[PDB]
Amino acid sequence: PREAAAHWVPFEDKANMPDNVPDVVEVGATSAPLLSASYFIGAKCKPYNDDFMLCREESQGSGAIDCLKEGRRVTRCAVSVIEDINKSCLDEFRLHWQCLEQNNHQLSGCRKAEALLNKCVFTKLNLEKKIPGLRPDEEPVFLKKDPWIKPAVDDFKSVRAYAEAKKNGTL
Amino acid sequence: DILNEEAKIVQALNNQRELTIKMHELKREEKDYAHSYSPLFSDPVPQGGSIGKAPGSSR
Repeated sequence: PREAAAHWVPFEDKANMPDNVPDVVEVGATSAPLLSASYFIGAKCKPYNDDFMLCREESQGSGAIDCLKEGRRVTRCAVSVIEDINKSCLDEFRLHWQCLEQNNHQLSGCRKAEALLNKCVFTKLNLEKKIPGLRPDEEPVFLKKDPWIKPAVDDFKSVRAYAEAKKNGTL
Repeated sequence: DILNEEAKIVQALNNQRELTIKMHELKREEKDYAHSYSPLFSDPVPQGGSIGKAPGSSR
């Protein structure tokens, strides 16, 4: 919760998870894939993560030491989601963060690559991006048409993929 | 008659003494939080700075 030093030195410890906690399948996803699939792991693993922050709340002082069962719980289901999308829409999902690896991860960059993915995951993995807190008669901003902030350079692959989504009638 | 008058006066003064000594105890009495600080906001619990807050801070 604090920025680093004048001259901080990094350090690590070659030790292990000692006795009781079994090993987990720890998320080996870099920022751009998990940022892309953030809505879907928030959609499927909603009450699990909600339980996580609830249990971290009620464990005042215990905190970190209490909910190890739950840190085991909430990561694994997200790993299940990303493995299912590794099997599901790996071309288009990868393409979404092939676009999103530029633009400083600004989500404003890759609308045309995004809407191709929204049909795909809702087809096979049958999940959906939903923005909570958005009261009705208010357009969700990745659903709207003619945005004000149009991005800098759309990638060359997903624009052709978008045209082919129109020609195949998948859109 | 004069002793009745002085009964009234001396009882008035003892009323005065047992007024003031009690009022001195009323000074040094432990005051509640409702009188001492703001009447509403009856807790002193700060719970401030809630933007980057972390679940589990209460104890």
